[PDB]
Formats: sequence, structure tokens, C-alpha cells
Amino acid sequence: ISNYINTIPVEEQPEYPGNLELERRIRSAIRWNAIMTVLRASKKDLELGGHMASFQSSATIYDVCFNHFFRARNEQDGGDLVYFQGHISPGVYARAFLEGRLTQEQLDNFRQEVHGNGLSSYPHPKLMPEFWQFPTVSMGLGPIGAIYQAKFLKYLEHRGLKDTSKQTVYAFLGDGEMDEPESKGAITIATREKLDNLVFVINCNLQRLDGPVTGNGKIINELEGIFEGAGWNVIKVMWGSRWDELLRKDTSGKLIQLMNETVDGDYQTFKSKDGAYVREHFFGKYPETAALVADWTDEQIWALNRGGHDPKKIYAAFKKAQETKGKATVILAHTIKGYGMGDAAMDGVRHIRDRFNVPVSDADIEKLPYITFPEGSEEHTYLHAQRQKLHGYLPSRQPNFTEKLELPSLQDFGALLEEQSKEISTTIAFVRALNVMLKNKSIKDRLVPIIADEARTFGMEGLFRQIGIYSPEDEKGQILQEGINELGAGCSWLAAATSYSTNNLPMIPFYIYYSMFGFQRIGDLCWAAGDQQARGFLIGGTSGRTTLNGEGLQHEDGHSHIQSLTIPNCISYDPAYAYEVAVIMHDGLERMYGEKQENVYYYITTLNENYHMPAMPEGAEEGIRKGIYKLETIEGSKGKVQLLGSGSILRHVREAAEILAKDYGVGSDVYSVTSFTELARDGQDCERWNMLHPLETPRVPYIAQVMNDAPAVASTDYMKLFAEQVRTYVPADDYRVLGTDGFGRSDSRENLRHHFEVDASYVVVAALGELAKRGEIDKKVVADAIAKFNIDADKVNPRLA
Amino acid sequence: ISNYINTIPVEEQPEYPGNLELERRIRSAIRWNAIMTVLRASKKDLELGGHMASFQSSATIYDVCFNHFFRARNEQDGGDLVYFQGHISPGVYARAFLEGRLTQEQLDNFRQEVHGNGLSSYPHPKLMPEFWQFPTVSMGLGPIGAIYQAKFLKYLEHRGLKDTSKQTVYAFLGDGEMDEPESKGAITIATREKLDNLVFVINCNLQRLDGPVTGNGKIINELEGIFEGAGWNVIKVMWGSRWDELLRKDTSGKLIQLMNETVDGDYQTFKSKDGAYVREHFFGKYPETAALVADWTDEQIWALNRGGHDPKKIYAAFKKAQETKGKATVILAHTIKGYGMGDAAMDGVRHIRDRFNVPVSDADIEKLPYITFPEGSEEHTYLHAQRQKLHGYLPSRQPNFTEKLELPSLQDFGALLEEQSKEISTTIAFVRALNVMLKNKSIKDRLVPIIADEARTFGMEGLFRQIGIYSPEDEKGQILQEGINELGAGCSWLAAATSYSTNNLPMIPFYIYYSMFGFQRIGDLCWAAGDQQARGFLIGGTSGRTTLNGEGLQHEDGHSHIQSLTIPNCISYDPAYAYEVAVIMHDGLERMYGEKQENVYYYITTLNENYHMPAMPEGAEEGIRKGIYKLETIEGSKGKVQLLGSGSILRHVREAAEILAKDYGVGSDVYSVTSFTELARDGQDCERWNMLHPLETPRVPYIAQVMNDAPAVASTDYMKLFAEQVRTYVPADDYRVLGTDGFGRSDSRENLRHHFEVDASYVVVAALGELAKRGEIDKKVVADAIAKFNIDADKVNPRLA
Ligand SMILES: Cc1ncc(Cn2c(C)c(CCOP(=O)(O)OP(=O)(O)O)sc2=O)c(N)n1
Ligand SMILES: Cc1ncc(Cn2c(C)c(CCOP(=O)(O)OP(=O)(O)O)sc2=O)c(N)n1
Ligand SMILES: [Mg+2]
Ligand SMILES: [Mg+2]
Repeated sequence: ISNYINTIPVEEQPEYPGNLELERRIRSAIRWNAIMTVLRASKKDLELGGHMASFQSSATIYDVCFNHFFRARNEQDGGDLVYFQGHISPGVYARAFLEGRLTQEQLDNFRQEVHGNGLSSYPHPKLMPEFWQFPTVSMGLGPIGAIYQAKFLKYLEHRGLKDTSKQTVYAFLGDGEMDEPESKGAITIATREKLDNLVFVINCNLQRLDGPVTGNGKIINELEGIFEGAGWNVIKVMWGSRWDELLRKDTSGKLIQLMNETVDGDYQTFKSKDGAYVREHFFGKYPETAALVADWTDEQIWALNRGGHDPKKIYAAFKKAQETKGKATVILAHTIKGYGMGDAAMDGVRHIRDRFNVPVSDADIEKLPYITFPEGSEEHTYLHAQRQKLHGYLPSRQPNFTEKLELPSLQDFGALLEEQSKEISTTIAFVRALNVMLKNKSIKDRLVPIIADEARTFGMEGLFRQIGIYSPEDEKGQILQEGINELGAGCSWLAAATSYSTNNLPMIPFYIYYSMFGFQRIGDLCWAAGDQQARGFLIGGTSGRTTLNGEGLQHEDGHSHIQSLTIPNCISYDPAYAYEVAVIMHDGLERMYGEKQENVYYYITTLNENYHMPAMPEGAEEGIRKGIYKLETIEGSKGKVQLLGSGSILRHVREAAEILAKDYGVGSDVYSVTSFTELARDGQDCERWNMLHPLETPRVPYIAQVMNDAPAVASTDYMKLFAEQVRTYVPADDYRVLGTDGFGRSDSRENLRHHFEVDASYVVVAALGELAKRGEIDKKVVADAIAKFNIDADKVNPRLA
Repeated sequence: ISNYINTIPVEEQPEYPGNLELERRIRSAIRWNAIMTVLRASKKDLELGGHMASFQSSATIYDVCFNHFFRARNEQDGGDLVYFQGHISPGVYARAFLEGRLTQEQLDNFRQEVHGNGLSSYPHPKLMPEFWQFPTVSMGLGPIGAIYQAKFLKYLEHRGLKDTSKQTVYAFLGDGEMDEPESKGAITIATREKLDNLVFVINCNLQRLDGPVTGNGKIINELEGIFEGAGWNVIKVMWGSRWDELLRKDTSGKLIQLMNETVDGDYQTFKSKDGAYVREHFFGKYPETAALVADWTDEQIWALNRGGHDPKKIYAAFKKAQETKGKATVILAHTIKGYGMGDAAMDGVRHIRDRFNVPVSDADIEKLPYITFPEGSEEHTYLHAQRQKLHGYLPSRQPNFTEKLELPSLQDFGALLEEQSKEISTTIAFVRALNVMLKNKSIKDRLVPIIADEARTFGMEGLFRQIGIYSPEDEKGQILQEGINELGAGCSWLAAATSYSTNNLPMIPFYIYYSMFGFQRIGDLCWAAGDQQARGFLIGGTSGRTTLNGEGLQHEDGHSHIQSLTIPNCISYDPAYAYEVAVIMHDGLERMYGEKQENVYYYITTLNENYHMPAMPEGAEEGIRKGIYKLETIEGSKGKVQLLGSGSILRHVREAAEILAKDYGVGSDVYSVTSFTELARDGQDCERWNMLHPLETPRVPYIAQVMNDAPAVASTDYMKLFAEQVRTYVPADDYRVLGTDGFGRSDSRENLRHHFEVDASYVVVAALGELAKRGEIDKKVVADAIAKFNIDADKVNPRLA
């Protein structure tokens, strides 16, 4: 940790290239418009919300960037990728409006979007697909997402995919936000990969929402110490030019000491006082210091500003960051929260109007008007001149990539559609589908297989020889290995899955990991990924509660599908067979990267268990994509039932169907449910349409179109709700659901399949139980089956076990 | 960072206190038994799994701690809290067996626990409630969990609740694991809080699972750099004692420069070779280094070992960490993964038996026999003698606290059961409930309110002046303010929620935060919390998709309940009224901290919306607990329906009921569903039991004992699956569910509840639609309602919007 003064001495500070006075004129109008936007929304009294004090402390930092650094998307690259602090959006909206990119009506619709012409509270690409790019309001996700974005940009270059060398990734963070584990949790990665195309701009106003980050300490010193220890280039922007001659004057080194020894809380207090308090309490600590401002009007004292408010001091830091190579730079900008708001952080409105010399007369001020710069005006000229010199305006977003990809047809996945000689798993099927894609000229180099240490478990190690491991194992390596870091890998996946828009270069990621450590461990990023319109594939390997049998409690995933079904634009599947994964993967590619360019991403759970893989029934394609199709019908004169299964459990309900037919003469319809969730979504859609169109003929849910009314039983490797979610749509009077509710534990697949009551014997007993209720069979026969199958009717509910 | 040598010089290292010779024998026996355990499970060929290489690399570190450092739970405190690395469990089981705490049958039942006498793969309290304490296999959770456990212990001491001053928290981590953002993302807090009762012990064998952590780097240096930069005391245990002379006679400084410049990849290459190789490639790099070992035989060179394998080196670091105050300490133990296993890294195991001079014949080697030390043997005496000196054996866990608390009665919350004066929200109701508790003499100081920055949003800023904010606002402050760090807040919550077991001091944490950042953001921690038998309350504030109306996409929670229902021992509630919040909180208090000592934790979503809070209907208590109760029935001569609601949407369902009655003559039964999830679970339990007891009297779902068969409609601020989850158990033929499926956006509550098709208007059209279908009313009546209510029957499905 260095002294509590700027990192760059004024002697090494470059000349500021802009018109300081004209820029302040433009900056003040933006400040005013930002405040009017939030104030106008406030007037509605609809509890709309919005922030003001934050952008007030960082406006000048953004201002210098928009005028002298931020490159907009251009013919060569997507420009600088700016991860704007989410809640300073009113300021971004204020500038866009001034640039004529947003209308007055839109600003008046701030935080009112449902009707079509409003603005989102925060950066939400899904809501404003041509404006916002990176979802940052969920603190912590911005810094790590940016780190991996910077890394992915380097990847594109090294692979020779695109020259991203002129792109800088900027993460604008708050100091309170750095407390999130994800904020500093991955910073050593920027050093490892020498990400000199990444700049962290932490706005150090010393306060978070309900108070100061560390009132008893020095947050800027803590930040410096850890980022410096992490090998980052640290630039502290502490004081404005006014301090320059003061420090130069101080030969006793007492100012540095006072500055160094004063704690956050104190500094924050001074800020709420007056020149008198400072000179007395601050400067009054030592005579040597008091004697510096001794000849200072208290108003001269109170005039000393924090470095984050001085453009000249801000410019030096960004110019230096821009020049630095070999590592990432973090700029710690010292600011005042609620800067120039005084009263805050109509009398207060008159205050900021005066404070920033805003061009609004006393006759207009009560109208809370927005300010605009006419064409031909000095301000209008400069505002656009600076941006044009920087390639245009940002934030901006292109929702669809321009190129046409020549995707592999399903036929190209032929070998997977046929019966397998060897017993394999859906994971081996996945790796094989990847290889089919690796032979496709058009997308072969666009594929981005991602791993988090474990490859062997997923039999991914065979790909290493064919495509290599990105290791700037060389800079041309194609597979991204992120180590034991599920969040970081999800971030690389997000960078690749949204590359089609950000860089207009579609990249198709395939991130495979232990399914349990998916939505459960990185769920907030998965939700933000949907916001970011990510188009890619998340592969939850070693899935199913009873299939990853030895690992136990914190590994056995019998619910990721319950977690995944909560994301609107995530398409989840739990295939049982290899031909299904091929059909599913092919459909995803087509939907997402085909001409449709559907803003959706895929989640496919795959297995680590091998078994016979039959050939795809002819014409089963549409059903597989839809989520269900009848596998076969079995004859039986004693009765009829329908049996549904998915994943590794389908194999077991299929065995229950043979037992039922053989030992009980009960026939059945066997269905492979590739997606209980897509089927649930379809039923809901039909029911909603029906409810909304009372005079129209009721639409029939696909699952209801596929199934009949015979008593049904379903079993899967997930908790019962996974299959229960389609109850409303099952056309049978009876629909029993077996599932793996309860905490996992270590044992053999067989022992677990019995414990969780999802094996063949339970399916048979469940099927028999319904026919018994119908009067088709004697209750005694089901009671004997329970006995016959060594089933403990009185063992604790697995959910409780 | 510092030189690549041991932090502690020999002249400063203390005399080893134990019998190294005897200790090696015992250690070798534990090494053997651990491998026999995993190998024996392997023989079963049931894909049970288990690891061996990892524990082989860290065995001596644990051995020195078990012999001279670890304090077992005792009469005064819970002893040292050790977060044992997850996959080295075979080594912990091997020692427990040698200590006579585990039987050979149990070891023989390693990873086969479904039947009663087996052992879990990893540390899982829920599965082995009296053995394991902290769930660590999900990497990253243990380090951050440990930091907040150390902080909580301090908290207990500052608040005067318990002198935890003699307890040390050890987090045994892997170097690969440190890549998880959660691993280093919060190390800065240990310095902030001066956690000199926290010791991070990172096993630096330089490799993850599928390779080195950073082959082209030095993770020990990286680790050292960031931890020291974060203010921690870092102690490096690099080289064994054989290096001392070499380093001491090397006056040129070349050996250090060589050690310093060598990257991890080459170091690892050295251990796969032999002495000759090292002599040429490592020492042969320079004439001065080559000369240090010129007099050595390739064997004497091959014998040079890593510090983490030398008891004397290990001991010095743990001892030194023991006298370090004012901050936490990180011990970087340098080891060899797959140590002593050589080749591997039946009879091929005879190599390790040779390697560690294991006392088992080459004829019995194939039998994979366990080693034990007979009562009276020098080894047996020393093993137990060392432990007794340290208060016994660990790990061990106590499932229930011993003291009896005098919990508040429901009557004590009487004011909350009456009709409320002003319009308040369920969050105000929650804070008021907390205050009732804070007046209880028995539990007032056992309460642990936890907030992540935001307090005023939840009106918690009012408890500050009352109970204070913990600051070691003083050190006796009760409220834990964890800033913008949801994971850290949940870790403090976890430490508190399980203090009843680890310290036999029941503490009752109430963590309130923006619901969206609960399970979605810290779900892996939440799952581990259930594994750790956590007893506390998680309060999801500003919950509901349409209720936190202005915030939008990344804040509007309409699915946290779908995530929370995936955890078996978490009880979820979505109350609409203040009296319900009181009954649920009282019930949870009694269930968890009452005589019942039920291992479950609660999840209550609360609102930021104010509306009329009615008086609790006499006798509604049990129904509120169970999940549903009839609020009232409204008369209607034209038809009848059932209307269900929860949270903030219930009042709109009641509004729909009046509309139906007043505008259409349709009567209804209105139900308040406090917990759709608990009703589903109950129904699932009923049908499961029914299926398993076919000859017996069928069990009726509680919801079927409340509802009747009139067409039903339900609406909640959550996606449709939240209410649809009870379909199977709803006794009505028609059951329409309205929900907030889809991404959130900014707008007014009114506009949002209409966009998400969940307001009174949609409930009325849904109910009327059901009657028209029954021929009960004209289809034109529903069509006109849709018109009357300005409903867009053809707008896009909110899920797709
Ligand atoms: C994960 C998460 N937690 C909490 C919040 C709530 N929140 C919080 C806690 C804010 C305080 C921001 O403090 P900061 O120091 O990061 O930045 P500023 O002081 O510059 O605003 S702004 C905001 O929306 C959030 N958006 N995301
Ligand atoms: C969150 C998470 N991700 C992945 C794994 C899988 N995993 C991984 C990736 C291991 C490698 C351990 O590497 P390490 O360096 O932390 O430890 P050792 O070298 O001492 O074994 S052990 C293991 O079970 C896990 N348990 N938890
Ligand atoms: Mg701040
Ligand atoms: Mg390792």
C-alpha cells in the first residue's frame, strides 16, 4: 500500500486534451437531465424508484471516457465493452437523450416499460435489445463477467477468429460492491492471463447503500493492497489539482501523514461539514498542516475536491491504464456520493440548478424540464464531435449476427441416430455430437467447449488431441479450461454465448460440469445470462440423484431441472438415449445459430452411466424436440397403463413395463419424456390461450395429444415435481409420479434407486395400485407385489431421510 | 511475495515435542487403512468412488494437528472447528477406526450408507449427525464458511454469550479450490475483523484434478501475494529438513534464485523422474547449485522432500500461527500429490506398504487387511494419549443443544393477530415479530438479525438504536451488517443457525435480504446449510414479481419459492397478512428451538407493499401452519368457484371474489395459501403412503380437507408452478393457476399485475371461464368480461415477453 495521494504525480500527469469549460457545460446538462428523469418518475407516486446520488459522484469519470476513451462498436470490432454500473443508468439515459438517441417521452417513461416506449431501471439487454449490453445490477457479477470477457476477447485474437486488440473491457464498480466474493474472487486470473485489455474502475465514494464500506478503515487502501498483491496495476485517483501546490508546499511530510492516518468515517464527516471544520479538525491536527491552509479562506479549504471529480486527474489514470501492457489496471477513483446535491446527499432542485449552473430559468424550473443542445450550438457540436472521433455512440447493441452459418444437418448426426454396439451414456453421445460439429467447416472453429478442471470424468480428454487447450496447450488451443471455478467458466460461456451480438461473431459454447454445481451454484449468472440473450449449451454432466451414486449429498442432482425451469429463455432436456441428445443438440444449434436466431440457450442433463442405446424410432424427431413421444405399446389382457420416464430412469420404467406385461398381463404405452418442462410450458400456454379465448375451440397440450386416458405412472431421477409439473395436462384420471425427493447419500445405483423409490419395482407397484383402485385388479395383488419386490412400505419418506 | 523457501528458519523453529518415530508408525497405519478402505470399495465394482492421492499428500499435516493441535469438543467449548477437506475423508475415517470410533464393517461400508452402518463419501452432518460437522466437498464454500465461523465465534465473545477464546477455526483447503471466487473473495474480512482465531491451511501440491493449478506459474507465490496483500500473515512450508544444509552452505544465493525461478510445471516434472534427472535439470542449471549436490548420490538428492511432508516444518508453522494476533494466518504447505504411491500416484499396493514400512505380509496384501494397534501397544497408548491431552476425538457432532429456552407464546405476538391500525406490509410485520422476540428474556440476546447493507429498505434501521450493530454500533452490537455480500451474510447466518450444535449455544438468526439474491445467488450455500442441519430463518424481502415493481428484470422475484422447495429441510411460506407472519415465525421458533429441536430452517418471503391487515380469524392458527385455510365464502346464486391466493396477490383474489359476487352473482370460497409447497409435500406424502398401503385406509391430503369440488382458480406473485404444484391433490375437476412466469420489467404494480395476467381482472375471467365450460354461464359473458376489463387476449405470453 502506497501513501494516500494520487498514484500519478502532477509532474507525470499528461496535458488534458479537451475543452474543460465546454465539457462541464455538457456534463451539467446530463446531470440535470438524469435528475429530472428520476424526479419526474417520482412525481407519479407509483413507487417507481431510481437513483441520483451515485451517478452524481461518478458522472465526471464517465464524462471523460465518453469524450476521450470509449470506442463505440465499429466496422472492425464491437468497440470497448463497458460494464456500466447498473444504478447510474439515469445518467446514461440522460446522455443518450442529449445525443438524441432517446426521446423525451422515453425519459418520461423511465421505469415504465410494459406499454412499449419506456426505459428499464437497469442494463437489461432482454428488455432493451438495441441499447443495453451487460446486466450489471446484481452486484458482483459485473467484475467477474468482465474479467472473462476480457479473457475471451484475447481468446478470439489468439485463435485468429477476430482482431480484438483495439477493444478494452471496462468494469465500472462501486466500492461497496467489491465486498461481494465474486468481485475480487477471480482477480488473479487477470494477472495469470495478462489481461491488459481490462480496466476495473472502482468508484470509491466510501459509502455503500446503508453506510460506509469500512468506516473504521480505509477501503481504498484495502482495495489497493489486495489488487496489488494480485499483481494488478493500481492507480489511485485521490485528490484534485487544488491539492497539488498544498502537497508540494508541505516539506514536513505531515499532510501525507494526516491523509494517511485519517480513516474513512472521518473523511466522510469532514465532507458533511464546512471549511471551518476541516481546517480545524482535519488540517488542525498538526501545526505543520494547519499552517498550510493558515492563509486559506475556509471557502478555499472547502474547495479542495476528491480526485474522482477532477477531469485532469481522471484522464491521467485512464491514459495510463490505456498505455499499460502485461497486466490489468484498476483505477480507484475517490468521489463524493450525492456530490453537489448538498441538501439531498424544489429548494433542492434550485440548489443543483445553481450548483451546476444549469441553463434553466426560474420560470421553467418548476416544470422539471429536460435540457437539450440545439444543432449548431457549441455544446451540441462538441458532444457529437468527440463521439464521432470515437466511432459513434454507446451503449448500443446488435441483437442478431449478420453472417449465415452452414449448420450440420441431422443426417450429419446419423451414427448417433442408430443403435449402438457398445453400451454408452448420454455424455459420450454429447462428446460424439461435438465431434460431428467439429467436422463442420462453418462452425468447427466457432465451437467453445468449456471445462472446470474435470474432463476425464466427462471423457472430454479425447478432444484435447484434436483441438487442444487454450493456454497463451497453446494460444491456439480451442478448449477453455477454467479449473475449479464454476462461476468463471459460466462467465467464459456467457462471453462466448453472446459473442454473436457483442462482436457480431457467433461462437457456440458447450460448458460441461457436474450438474449440481450449475444453477444451484451459479444460478444468478444463469438468470443474468438469459437477460444477456445468451445462446449456448449448458451440459449438466453426472446428473440424476441415483446415477452419480457414490458422491452423495452435495453431488447428487435430483433438482437442477426445477432450478432451470425458472429461467424463461432456457430450454431444458433430460434425454435417456443417444439419438435424443443428437436430435436435441441439432435443434438447439438450428434454433439459436440457424436463420431463426432464437434468443434462447439450452440445458441438457447427461449421464455417467452406460447402457444399451437403441436406434431412433422413425419419425420420432419432432416428438423428441417437443418433449415426449411414445416409445412402444405392450399388449396385455388384464389391463392397460401408460408409463413415462426420462434420463437414466426411463430404462427402469421400461423394465417395469415388461414385468407388468409378463407377470400381470397388464399392457402399457411407454413414453420417453425428453423434457417434462417444455411439455409443462406448452400445456400452460394452451390453457392460457383457452382461458383468453372463451368462444374458441380449446387447444390441446401436446402431451395430451400424445398420451391417452389410461392410468399413468412417471418416474425420473429428479424430485417428483419435475414430472408432476405436467399433471394438469395429462389426459388420464390417474397420474402417479415417482421421484428422488430427499437428500442424496453414497451407495450403489441399485440401492439408491430403491431407497428413492424410483426403480422398476416401484413403478410396477404404482401401476398396479391404480388398476386396483379402478377395480381391474385385487388390492391383494399389489400388497403381494410390495412383498414380492422387497419393498419397505414403512421406511421413512426419502425426503425426510 | 518472498523467496521460495520456508518462512521459518531452523534457528527460529521450535523443538518438535512428539515422538516422531512412534508418530510415523501410527501415521503409516492410517495411510494404509485409508487406502484399504477405498480399494475395498473399488473391488465391489459398484462405481462407489473415493480418492487416495489427495490425502496421501496432506496426511502428515493432519497428523501433526491431531497429535499436537486439534482440541476436541469439551466441557467449555466446541473445541477447534475443523473444516476437513472433503475428499480426504478416507483418511479421517482411517484414523477414527484406529481410535476405535469406527468399526471395520463401517469402513467396509464406505460409500454404502443407505442401509445403516456405512460411511458417507464426504463430510455430511445430515447423514452422519454425530460425526461430521461442516460440509466441504463443494469447493469454495468451506473457506468462506470458515471465515464467517471465526467471525461468529468472536461475535459470541464480544456479546458476552460465550468465551470462544480457546477455539481456533481451521479451514483445510486445496490450491486448486482457491480458484473458486468464494475461496479468496472474502479473505479481506479476516483482516477487517482481525480474525486471529482463523487459520487457512492450503494444500499446495501444485495440482487440481486434471492437471497443475498453474503450470506456467507458481500458485504458492500467487497465493502468498494476494493473501499478504489482503493483510493476512502467510507462512510458507516449502522444503523438508534435508534442504537446510544445502541452503545454509549456499553462500552464492543461487539455490534460492533457482527455486524462485522454477515454475510449477517443472517442479512437478521433477517428482515423476529420479535423482539423476533432478541433478541435471534442477541443480544442473547453475555451477554453484550443481556444486552443492556434487558430493551427493542421486539417491540422496532424490530424497530431498517438500516441507509439507516434514513434521518439524509443519509443527513450526502451526505453532507460529498460534501466537499470531490481529489477523488471520494462511499456511502454504508444499506437498506431493499421490505421495509415496509412486508409480500409481491387490499386490501393486505392496509398494506403498514397502514405502511406509507397513506391517502386513506379501501373502496378506491381496486380502487388503486393516491395521489396528492393540490396547497396550506403544502406538495405541500414544495415539489416545495425544488426543486425551487435546480433550478427546474429532470430528464429532452433537445433534441437539442441551439448554431449555423459554420461547415466546403465540399470545406474546397478540398485537400482530389483531387488525392493524395503519396499512403495513408483511416486512413491517416481520420486524414487529422480531421485537416481540427481543423482549423475551430467554432468547432476546440469542437472536441474530443479519442484513446485507440494505436495512432501511426493510425498516430495520429502527432496531439499530435499539440493539445496535456489531462492530468489534459497538462490539456488543447485536445486528450483523455484512454489506453487499449475500454469501458472507448467509455464512454468518449458517454459523449462527448451527451454533446450537457446534457450541451447544442456540442462536436464532434472522437474515433478511432482497429475495432474488437468496437461493438464486447462494443456493449452493443453502443446500449445504440443510446438510449442516441449520436452524434459522431466511427472510426474502421485497419478494414477488409484481411487488418490487420498479426494480425490474434482475430484482423481481417470482420463483425463489421454486428454488427453495428443492431443499428437503427448508420450510417455505408466502404469507399475505401480518398475523400469518406472526403465527409462522412463532411456529418456526417452537419447532426449531423448542423441545422439538426439529432439524429444519425457515424461508418466509415478505413484501414491501402496504395494505389493510385484517385480524386473524379465530382458530386459523393451525391452518396457517399447515398451508391453507378458508378466509371466507361469499354467496352467489349464479355459480360457485374457489379462489386461492398467497402473498401480495391474495388481496387481488379477494377483490376478484367481490366482483364475481357483485357483477356476476357468482359465489365463492376464498382461501389464503400460506405455503403451497408444504401442502404439496403433504399431498405427496399422502399418496406415497397410500400407494404403499393399498389395503389400508387412504390418507387425505390436508388441502383436500380444506377445499371442495367447485371449479378453482389460484393466483400468486410467483410463476404458475408455485400454485400448480398441488394440482394432483386439489379435489376439484378444474383448477386454473395464474402466475408471474416471465422476466420482470419496470412499471407500476398495477401495470405489472396486468402484464403478468395475475390481477383481479384475470382471476374473474379465469373463474367465469370455468363456469361457461360447465354450461353454467354463457361464453359471451366471459368474452365481455375480457372486453370490460381491458384484457388483451392476444398479447404475447409474459413468459415469452
Ligand atoms: C447482488 C445485489 N445485492 C444488493 C443490491 C442492492 N443495491 C445496493 C446494495 C447498492 C449499493 C451500491 O453501493 P456501491 O458502493 O457498490 O456503489 P455506489 O456507492 O457508487 O452506488 S445499489 C443496489 O441496487 C444489488 N443490486 N445486487
Ligand atoms: C464446487 C466443486 N467443483 C468441483 C468439484 C470436483 N472436485 C475437484 C475439481 C477436485 C480437485 C481438488 O483439487 P485441490 O487442489 O483443491 O485439492 P487436492 O489437490 O488436495 O486434491 S476434488 C473434487 O471433488 C467439487 N467437489 N466441488
Ligand atoms: Mg460506494
Ligand atoms: Mg492441489
